[PDB]
Amino acid sequence: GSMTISNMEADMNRLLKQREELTKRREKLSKRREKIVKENGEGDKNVANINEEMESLTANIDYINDSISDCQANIMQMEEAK
Amino acid sequence: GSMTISNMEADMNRLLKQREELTKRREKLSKRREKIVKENGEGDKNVANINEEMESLTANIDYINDSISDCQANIMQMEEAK
Repeated sequence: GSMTISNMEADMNRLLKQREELTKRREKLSKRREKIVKENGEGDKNVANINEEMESLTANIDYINDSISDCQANIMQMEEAK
Repeated sequence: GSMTISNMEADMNRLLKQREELTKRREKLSKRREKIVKENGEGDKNVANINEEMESLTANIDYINDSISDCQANIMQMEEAK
């Protein structure tokens, strides 16, 4: 009938409105994610730098300690009983 | 006689100073790095939730797109030639 198709066309249209709301929100949520992600992207960058600086300190710290252990050792030999 | 012994002692103290400058510097960085781990961490929790949401919207979009399609069959058949 005339109301048959008219009702279906309106049902399809009332769906089409849901589809576009649903799809629309997802896109927003996708950019909200993009933000939180990219922001973390700089986070990882800063940490990669720090971890490199620490790796060096660990090298020199070990070296200084090796030097302290040789110093203290030599002091001992000179000071120890003989 | 302690001129050389006292010297090595003096040297040792300065190695301790150097050892003090490094460890505290390796600590400050270790702290900074941990702050970032927390920042990125919280964000990656938001993302996890965004995903769970986008996961449910997709199935909703899938449902509507199917609904729209099925309601196109009805109209496409209730408007065609028989």
